[PDB]
Amino acid sequence: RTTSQWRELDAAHHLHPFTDTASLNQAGARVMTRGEGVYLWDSEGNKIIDGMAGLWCVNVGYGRKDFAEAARRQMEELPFYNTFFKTTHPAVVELSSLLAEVTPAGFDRVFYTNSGSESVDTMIRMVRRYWDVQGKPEKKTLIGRWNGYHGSTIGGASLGGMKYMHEQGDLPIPGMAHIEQPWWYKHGKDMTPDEFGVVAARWLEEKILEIGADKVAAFVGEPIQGAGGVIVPPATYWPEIERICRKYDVLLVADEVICGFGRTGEWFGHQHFGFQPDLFTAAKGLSSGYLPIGAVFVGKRVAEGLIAGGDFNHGFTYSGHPVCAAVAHANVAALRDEGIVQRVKDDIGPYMQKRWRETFSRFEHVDDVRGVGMVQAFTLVKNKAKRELFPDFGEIGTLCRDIFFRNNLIMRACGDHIVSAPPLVMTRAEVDEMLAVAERCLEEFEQTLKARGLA
Amino acid sequence: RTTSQWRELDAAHHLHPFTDTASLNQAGARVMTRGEGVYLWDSEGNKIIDGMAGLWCVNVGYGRKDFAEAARRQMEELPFYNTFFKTTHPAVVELSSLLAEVTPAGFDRVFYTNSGSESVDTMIRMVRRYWDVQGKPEKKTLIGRWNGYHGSTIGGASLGGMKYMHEQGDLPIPGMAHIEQPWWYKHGKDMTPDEFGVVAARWLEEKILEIGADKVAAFVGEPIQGAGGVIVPPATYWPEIERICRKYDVLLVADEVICGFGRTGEWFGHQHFGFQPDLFTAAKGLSSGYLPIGAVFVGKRVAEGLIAGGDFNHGFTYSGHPVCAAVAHANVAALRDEGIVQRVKDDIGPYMQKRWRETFSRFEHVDDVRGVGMVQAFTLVKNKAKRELFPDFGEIGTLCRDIFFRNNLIMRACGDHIVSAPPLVMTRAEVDEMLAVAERCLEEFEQTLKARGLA
Ligand SMILES: Cc1ncc(COP(=O)(O)O)c(/C=C/C(=O)C(=O)O)c1O
Ligand SMILES: Cc1ncc(COP(=O)(O)O)c(/C=C/C(=O)C(=O)O)c1O
Ligand code: NA
Ligand code: NA
Ligand code: NA
Ligand code: NA
Ligand code: NA
Ligand code: NA
Ligand code: NA
Ligand code: NA
Ligand code: NA
Ligand code: NA
Ligand code: NA
Ligand code: NA
Ligand code: NA
Ligand code: NA
Ligand code: NA
Ligand code: NA
Ligand code: NA
Ligand code: NA
Ligand code: NA
Ligand code: NA
Ligand code: NA
Ligand code: NA
Ligand code: NA
Ligand code: NA
Ligand code: NA
Ligand code: NA
Ligand code: NA
Ligand code: NA
Ligand code: NA
Ligand code: NA
Ligand code: NA
Ligand code: NA
Ligand code: NA
Ligand code: NA
Ligand code: NA
Ligand code: NA
Ligand code: NA
Ligand code: NA
Ligand code: NA
Repeated sequence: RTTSQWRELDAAHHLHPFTDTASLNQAGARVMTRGEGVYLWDSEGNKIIDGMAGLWCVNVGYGRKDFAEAARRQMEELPFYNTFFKTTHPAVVELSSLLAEVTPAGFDRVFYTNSGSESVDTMIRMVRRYWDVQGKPEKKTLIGRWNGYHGSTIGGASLGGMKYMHEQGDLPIPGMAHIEQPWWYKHGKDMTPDEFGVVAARWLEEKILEIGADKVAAFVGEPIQGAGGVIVPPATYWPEIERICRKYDVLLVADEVICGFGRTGEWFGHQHFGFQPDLFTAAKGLSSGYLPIGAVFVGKRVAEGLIAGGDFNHGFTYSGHPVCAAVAHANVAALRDEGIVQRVKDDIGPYMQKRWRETFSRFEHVDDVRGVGMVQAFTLVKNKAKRELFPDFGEIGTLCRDIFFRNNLIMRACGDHIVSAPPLVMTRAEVDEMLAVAERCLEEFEQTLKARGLA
Repeated sequence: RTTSQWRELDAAHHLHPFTDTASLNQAGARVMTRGEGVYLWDSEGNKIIDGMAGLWCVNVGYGRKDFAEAARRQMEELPFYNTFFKTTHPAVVELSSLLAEVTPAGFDRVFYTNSGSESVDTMIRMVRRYWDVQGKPEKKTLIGRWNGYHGSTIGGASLGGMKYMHEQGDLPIPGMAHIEQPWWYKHGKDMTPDEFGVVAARWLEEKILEIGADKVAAFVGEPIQGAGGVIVPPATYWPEIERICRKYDVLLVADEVICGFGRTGEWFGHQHFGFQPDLFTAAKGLSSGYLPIGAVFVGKRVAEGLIAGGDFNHGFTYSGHPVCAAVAHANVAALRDEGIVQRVKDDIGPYMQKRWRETFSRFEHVDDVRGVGMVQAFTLVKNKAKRELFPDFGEIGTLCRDIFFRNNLIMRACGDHIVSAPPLVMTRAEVDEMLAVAERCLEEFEQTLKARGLA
């Protein structure tokens, strides 16, 4: 099939996630055909640096023939059996055992899903069920954040803080609340980041006291806000959030769907920020996106509460899917046994973070250069000295993203935030190759800015 | 690993869907290891007739080496790329094109998910977005049915009518309503099924007038209620439901997650019952459960409304997953090209339905023997002449299910309904083998009933 033919069929038959379908069907979809390591090829033969690892998820990179063999072997033996009929199967038991080896102490039990969105919905029902079992049926509100992202289920979209999502489906659903995000560049006023971290965390205490602690089930947050634009909270933030949750007997939930499976150099983002959640949600890196699988990692407190409650009337046909479980097992064993996570912490993470800051700090219209391990970002700004953002936040980001894409580099615009999360296996040479393209793209971005009198 | 070892690890580490974890961890999980055609083997070497095709989904049966090859080939070439970044990939374009060939007229466009539950959430947001685009932001309530099942997302569980699910998570969410199910055995009084069908459909008109048509977005139903116990509505029901929806400007949605991909002998259950939905939800048979994938099939009217609305701020990381798409393609091509769906309509379906009625009609405590194509059921009853059900509806079904399972036959109890949905490829010999075991099991069931003084 030609590029033209694939585009014709895509436009005629396919509705995409988070897309202006009318626009895409006219402009034509870019057809990605092949992946190897950190690179993609499109139908026009372009070699592309995937600085987003598929969608924050292809943590071991493309081309794992060993994962394809594990999928083939399991699909030939038992492609599917359900976990509903007082039944199990070896692939799901083996994965559950391996996950207990790599997760923090106290995380013995896992509930399986297909997606991060299903994991968040599962976590919401688990949190509410937990408090019902404790004899507190009033304790049902989950608190999230504006510009937080917790997936695209009605439940996940509700707990997320994307107004563009809320306005499609009449969200949020009841028993959801939101506090402002710990975005120092915009909300920091004359505070230091560390001062601001305590203030941004105390917005949770304010919201708890407004609602009433007796009605608040949980606080949920991404250790680093992903889709919101790699919002890295100050070092003082998570310890204050945790103090507040424990003071008011509110459960603390990490959304690890991006930060999980080595993205920060720790196995999990909550380990990097030094907080101890009761539950955490996972997908993406769990299987390096090779097959759909998500999980809720359930701490001892909530697991004992759920087990005390008899039936949990929840789950998905494909929960624990043997083939997805077999591939996730291969993926997690690789992340440990090949030293991929340890390499992010001790080697490629510090290299990426140093080189990221070296590359982007000098630009007139770049600020808040940031990152941890193998997640990094910056913001395109009208004026650094004034911390002044561009109007129509997102228009300038789209301009920059389109320049990257034209130059066969994938980095994502989140409003006017530019973000990167490449495969964890990226080499030092590949980091420098990626930053060389990004640097030339920013030089062109700045030229165009001044040319249009936008600078 | 031994049976004992698998059970120890499962109990220590795995939380199952729709399970009493405390009970399962004591009793021990049955470990399914291998599948071939209509049979499973457990860790103790028992050969099992899978009369439920995994979970209503393994439509082409176990052992498709060609599906494992398609998965391996795609996973080696491009295991994952996202459909979010104005991007596509061959596997998703090819599947989208093939689906348009096999789906009813007007269904050109498909939105992908991982699960039936995600497909239902997608459909809810699509229906609400549609009415917003039409300038009717009041038009947001979806009506389902008591004992309807639409998955295990917060959205799907809300639209579903399982009270045991509603009581876990504070459901239903707003803009959800429910009417009684068209269950003639319980609600039929001295009406004929056809008389009852019109009355049960008019419950929808009554509910619409109670709420106000201006507030009602859609009516959603499974053509045949699956998890509710294969509730087969009268022939008069769906045409009346459709008349009522069109009269009041309400969208009509088929949940095809079980009935889809040949289960009734039609490609889709709505075709068998003769109604024209605006959207339908799918999973299970879409890939014969070989990998997780679901879809919303969007009719011309709702697709034009969504496309008119610019951005649809919805979707999942693994929407359109290349490897799942490659396997679904192989599955759908097999269902068509190997004549599997046609064979249900013209050959094995009528054989199953005749043999099912021949086998179960004679039993003193069996009634409402029913089915079409390769979905069939009956109800365990205290007294046929009185249409008297057993008290604690579900206790007697569990007794019967446990006898089946002990005799290496998988049939599911839905309350006191016994249901079957085996692989569509089941032979006449395999139908007779399955019914011979079920028959001997019902003889034992009746003995035990009387022994316990429950009869
Ligand atoms: C923190 C967090 N929590 C949950 C989800 C939902 O997982 P999926 O339902 O498997 O998509 C995501 C995913 C975000 C994107 O889809 C994206 O990358 O734009 C996430 O980052
Ligand atoms: C009509 C209908 N609509 C939606 C779903 C949800 O799909 P998944 O999210 O893929 O589980 C189901 C599934 C039912 C079962 O899980 C079961 O068979 O017990 C369904 O039958
Ligand atoms: Na290569
Ligand atoms: Na630890
Ligand atoms: Na710990
Ligand atoms: Na509303
Ligand atoms: Na400041
Ligand atoms: Na997103
Ligand atoms: Na640390
Ligand atoms: Na650290
Ligand atoms: Na390696
Ligand atoms: Na170290
Ligand atoms: Na540089
Ligand atoms: Na603005
Ligand atoms: Na045994
Ligand atoms: Na290859
Ligand atoms: Na076609
Ligand atoms: Na059709
Ligand atoms: Na047709
Ligand atoms: Na149509
Ligand atoms: Na019910
Ligand atoms: Na409302
Ligand atoms: Na509402
Ligand atoms: Na009833
Ligand atoms: Na009578
Ligand atoms: Na009414
Ligand atoms: Na169910
Ligand atoms: Na009439
Ligand atoms: Na009208
Ligand atoms: Na082919
Ligand atoms: Na074909
Ligand atoms: Na074939
Ligand atoms: Na054909
Ligand atoms: Na065949
Ligand atoms: Na026929
Ligand atoms: Na009677
Ligand atoms: Na029992
Ligand atoms: Na029993
Ligand atoms: Na056979
Ligand atoms: Na037998
Ligand atoms: Na009798």
